Amino acid sequence: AKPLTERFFIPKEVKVMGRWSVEDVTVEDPSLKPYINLDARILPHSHGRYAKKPFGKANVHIVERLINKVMRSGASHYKAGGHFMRREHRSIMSKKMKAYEVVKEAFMIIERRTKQNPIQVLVKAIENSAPREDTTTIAFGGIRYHMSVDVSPLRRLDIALKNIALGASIKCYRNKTTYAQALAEEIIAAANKDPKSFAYSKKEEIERIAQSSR
Amino acid sequence: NFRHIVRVAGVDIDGHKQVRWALTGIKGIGINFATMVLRVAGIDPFMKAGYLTDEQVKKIEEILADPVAHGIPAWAVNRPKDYETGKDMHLITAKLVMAWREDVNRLRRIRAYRGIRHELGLPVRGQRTRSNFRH
Amino acid sequence: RVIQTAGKRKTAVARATIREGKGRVRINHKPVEIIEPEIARFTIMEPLILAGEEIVSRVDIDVKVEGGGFMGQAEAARVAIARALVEWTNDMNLKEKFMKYDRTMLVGDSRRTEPHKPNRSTKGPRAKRQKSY
Amino acid sequence: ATVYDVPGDLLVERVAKALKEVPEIKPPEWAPFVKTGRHKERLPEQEDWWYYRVASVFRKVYIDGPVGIERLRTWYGGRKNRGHAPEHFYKAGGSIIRKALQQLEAAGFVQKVPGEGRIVTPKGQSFLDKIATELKKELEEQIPELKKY
Amino acid sequence: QKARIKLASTNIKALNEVTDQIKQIAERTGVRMSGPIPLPTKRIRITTRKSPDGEGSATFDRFELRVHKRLVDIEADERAMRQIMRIRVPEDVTIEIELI
Amino acid sequence: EFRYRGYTLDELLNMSLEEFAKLLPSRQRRSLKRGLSPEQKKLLRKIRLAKKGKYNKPIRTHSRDMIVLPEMVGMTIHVYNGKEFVPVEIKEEMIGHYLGEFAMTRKVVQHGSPGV
Amino acid sequence: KADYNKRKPRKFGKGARRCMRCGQYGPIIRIHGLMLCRHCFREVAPKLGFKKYE
RNA sequence: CCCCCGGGCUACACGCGCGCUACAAUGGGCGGGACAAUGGGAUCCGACCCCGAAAGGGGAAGGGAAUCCCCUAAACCCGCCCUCAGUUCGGAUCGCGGGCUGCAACUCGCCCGCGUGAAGCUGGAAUCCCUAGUACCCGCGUGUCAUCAUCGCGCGGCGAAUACGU
Ligand SMILES: [Zn+2]
Repeated sequence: AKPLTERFFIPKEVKVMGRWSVEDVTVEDPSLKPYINLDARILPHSHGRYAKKPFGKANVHIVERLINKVMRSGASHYKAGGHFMRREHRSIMSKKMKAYEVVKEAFMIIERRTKQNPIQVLVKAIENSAPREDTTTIAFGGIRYHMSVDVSPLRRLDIALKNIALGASIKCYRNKTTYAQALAEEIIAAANKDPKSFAYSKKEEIERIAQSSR
Repeated sequence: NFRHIVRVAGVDIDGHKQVRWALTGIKGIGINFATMVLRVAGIDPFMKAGYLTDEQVKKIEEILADPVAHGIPAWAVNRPKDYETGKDMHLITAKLVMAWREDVNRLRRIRAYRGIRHELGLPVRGQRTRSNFRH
Repeated sequence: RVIQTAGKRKTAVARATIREGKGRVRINHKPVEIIEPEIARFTIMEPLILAGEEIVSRVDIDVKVEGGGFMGQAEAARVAIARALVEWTNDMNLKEKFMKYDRTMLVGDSRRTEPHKPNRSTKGPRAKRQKSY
Repeated sequence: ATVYDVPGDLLVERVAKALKEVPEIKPPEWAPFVKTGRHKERLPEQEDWWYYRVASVFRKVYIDGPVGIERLRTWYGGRKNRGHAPEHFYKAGGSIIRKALQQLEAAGFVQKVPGEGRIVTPKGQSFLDKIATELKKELEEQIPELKKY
Repeated sequence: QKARIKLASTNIKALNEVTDQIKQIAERTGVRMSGPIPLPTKRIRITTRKSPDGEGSATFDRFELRVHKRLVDIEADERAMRQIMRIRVPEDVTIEIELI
Repeated sequence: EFRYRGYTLDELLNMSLEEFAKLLPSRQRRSLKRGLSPEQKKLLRKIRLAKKGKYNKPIRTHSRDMIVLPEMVGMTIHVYNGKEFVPVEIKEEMIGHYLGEFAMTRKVVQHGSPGV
Repeated sequence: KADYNKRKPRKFGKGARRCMRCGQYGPIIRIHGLMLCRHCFREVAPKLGFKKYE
């Protein structure tokens, strides 16, 4: 029962989806600015371009990246939340419209509850959910170790976005809760730094394990 | 005006649900036949069950007793062309099982392929049983 | 006067006709303000919102599109409309703004489908049945 | 002011609401218990689906006419669930379409061409155009961008 | 009254041969001719398996027979018919004539 | 008592084939409409000559695609199964069934022990 | 008396199509009036004018 | 040796490979609104009209195919019912009836309607395919064909994430 003023929407200014602005959005993390693109656009849709060039993903809008991360099926070959999540025909794969709608409704709910800019909230969530330290196997002399290595911002972004989307999928699996409400809850919790956020929990866990085996 | 448990012929149906779906608790009535019967009777198939009058229940029972006389084409009934009478009919909970049983029993009696397969408990129609149909 | 222009996408071909008028835009006889879904409506209307009312309120565009799915049709119409507006205005500021926003408005897309190959020909060129003995 | 200037769903709604005065258009005997094609499983839930179907056929004859009854079957067909077998496409039934078109002709809204389907008359053209005019007069307040059309 | 001539062949050189012959035939005299008009090329494709047995990975040969098609209209004058019908057609080309 | 669609055997015996097909379940009806072959015609001749007088010998046939009619009720027909001629005493409840439904071609399997 | 050695005039089935060259029965390409087997066609195709052209 | 007539390769306590359908809301149903490409077509494709609830039946234009036909594809959008439940999830299995091809449908064929409503609540050890219009998802053509596609070979629709290494 969507009203017509929202079914047939026509933007006037150049904003994200015609509703939300960016010129007031700030980024404090000095390591993530050059990779969080906030250029004014209406349609956050790039038709596969920028993927062949190594560093081309920095020219993609952050909202489009969130949409593409959300356009998933779940955890297929690994376990998340304690279960496999294989839908395989009930999945929104190769369907960007449904992801568009999910993100739209999520941003609406965020605006309603917080009464702030949902893009600002997403930026805060990313910054608070991005990890700084990881592990890896390094060999010297002929034996195997487990060392502590730093992380690049272009990878921190991927980690954060993936974790947010996975938390949403978990919270939506087999429950009266919807994918949009789950995404909104996850983003708000990650922005407010609450332990009930999958992304923040994973960040803390990774950093702890690295500080341990460093 | 709400009956949490309504007593239609032989069966007790739920009230919180719509009539077209409550009537499916009976054996022999699907959603389609139920919609047919409710439309012939003049009852809203989306109404909550339990908001049913004795008059309504009686009309439903009569239609079930013989639907073809109240409309209900001869091609929308479970047993068109009865073996020993013709007389297109629609059987419900009690007589449906007897009809199945007597069909299978006459097959077994005349000793036909389908009856032998029924006895042995094996697929009857056309299937291959090497790789599947394993208990 | 009148101008005609074309645009192409994967298996979709659009042709647009522009002249002077009030600001009516029609794709396959129907207005653009009620095109569905939203994600194609915006695709088609981005160039007009870029140019502005002070240019679109003096022209009438009609587009005829054929082939290749609704998103592809929308993109082809977008390309054709941008090219027609640029050729009608003969202004360089608009062309520069378009090239900055997205160079594929005026330039086209050169991507087609790869032929399929014989292991699982139905699925694709690089896809094949598994081996899990 | 024409059909092409408003959405199809709202128009079909407003035309089904209006086709009820016309007495030549009424559901047949086998309508209350029947499916719309093999590709379906359950009957229509609405008790006034006949008028919606008739209005849709009317608008389709307007748009694409001349058109006979085998392409409307394709338009009204769809995708069937075949159990454990994969899904396929199947066309719909023709009796609904024949009855609808005959009722419309009796009312004087369409006529048949000798060899190419059926077309609308001026009497029917006026019907659609006036209903669309009313609907657009109602809409162009919610979306003022429709006034210039 | 006009005459239409359809040419089909696997070899393009023979097609060009006959078409330029009739083009000179029609230019020597002053007569209106349209074309030659190229029609879509038609391909007979046949995919089949190589091995005469069932063992080994499967491999496929894809054979194709191509047919090119040209159309011509000649305006059907007496002199044109006379000096057209007298052209030896190379056996690798089929030609069919008829008046509208 | 026996009644096929509300008809007794005395009544069935005096109806025409065009009337009995109306009762059969559409596959035997299609068969009878399309017609009978010379093999089935010869078998019918045998049956009719046997039910009264001349033929006093066993009736053997390879015809398994023949439908049981009312004028055959009361006889015994030997049907080929691939190896031998199985006897079949035709009763009333058989009406409308193929003759091969009562002569199996395989044996009930009694399994053993899986090997190596 | 001499007719128990002749086949029947089949109109449909795999026994209604022999190969003009070898005599096989089952696999017949049968496209555009080709009554040849998949084994002989692959050997006589160039003589008929087919090429690869891929 | 080779030609007919009937059976079998379709038999089933079990072990395995490659797949289809599912375990639901990133959905099921009802009614409306859209949008392709490759290929094929003589007793072959068949528009158009009339019968029938459906499967289907009776006439019949045009087409030897840039002219006519197969052919208004599905996923997708809108509104209404359902709201976390062996369920309006899921379809196995079985009864009655109606049909088409074929000389012949029991063994042993495909389709339609009304009923019936089995396991299945995301899956151990282990293992597989994929770097761009590619993979996942969606449906059409053709080969085999009298009738029969969960197959092979191809066609398009929507459309990513990561690495530019060892
Ligand atoms: Zn050969």
